[PDB]
Amino acid sequence: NINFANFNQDFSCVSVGYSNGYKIYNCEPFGQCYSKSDGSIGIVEMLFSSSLLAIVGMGEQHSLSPRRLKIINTKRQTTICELTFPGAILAVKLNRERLVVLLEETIYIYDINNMRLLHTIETPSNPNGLIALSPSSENNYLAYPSPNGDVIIFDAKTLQPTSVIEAHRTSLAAIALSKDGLLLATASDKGTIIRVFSVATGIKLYQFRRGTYPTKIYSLAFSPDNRFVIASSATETVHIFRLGRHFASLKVPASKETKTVVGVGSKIWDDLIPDLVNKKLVHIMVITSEGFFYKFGLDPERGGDCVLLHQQSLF
Repeated sequence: NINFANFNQDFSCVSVGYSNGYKIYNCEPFGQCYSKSDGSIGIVEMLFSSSLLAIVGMGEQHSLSPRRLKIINTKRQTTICELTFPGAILAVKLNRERLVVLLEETIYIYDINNMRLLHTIETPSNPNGLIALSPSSENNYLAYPSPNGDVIIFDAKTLQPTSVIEAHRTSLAAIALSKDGLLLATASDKGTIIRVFSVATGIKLYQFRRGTYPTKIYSLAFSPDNRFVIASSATETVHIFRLGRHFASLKVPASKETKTVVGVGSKIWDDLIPDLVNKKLVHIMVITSEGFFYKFGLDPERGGDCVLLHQQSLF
């Protein structure tokens, strides 16, 4: 049984948490590149393509717990550190300088090279575990909700609040940061409107109408060049909004209300698609809660309905 899946910071790998261990997958080309038998893994987060993994257990076990974080080395097959907490760990986020741990009403920031607690934030209840951490060390921003749908921008370098963005009038359902930390994508629990902000200034740059009827937005993601922001919801249609809407879309081949996380590759590929043609395509990958891995090809020039390139699975 599959418990957890997520991309790494540059969307070149996928870390998966199972009831009997955890695995690492490459995306291009897709294939298992690491596996480890263990207890039920509830969370397993990567640090790009390094051998550093952040691991939290699902359910109380002997050496695993939903209240405990283990930092390990896959190469040396060693545990580097272990942290305990007074509550369930909702989310763990990482960059090459900071490690962030999310609990329902508290946020813990660590210097990732010595694992020393740097700052602690008392927050309003964050049950959905919404948080985002910039993969950029040059602009190390931290984003979390603070109920309406306000977003606090916290400098993870200087350990200081920066700005307060009034994203939505209602509670946030989804949040994302660009690879450079410069852009912020948000979505409320209404899910009709997708907003894009500039972190440093607080200016709402774009605003895309997802649809007319409300829905649950699961996942927002930027392309690495910040050309596109994509969104997946309960309707299983994934929108691709061009930053410069209706540019493109695709249909996740799954039943309604199937939870997904989306991600965009960093390279453009010369794929051979149908009597045959080659097309320079942006790869958009979709992970479903049932463990399916769908790779769609996005034409970054004409857009339109993205073609399915490959179906892969985990468990």
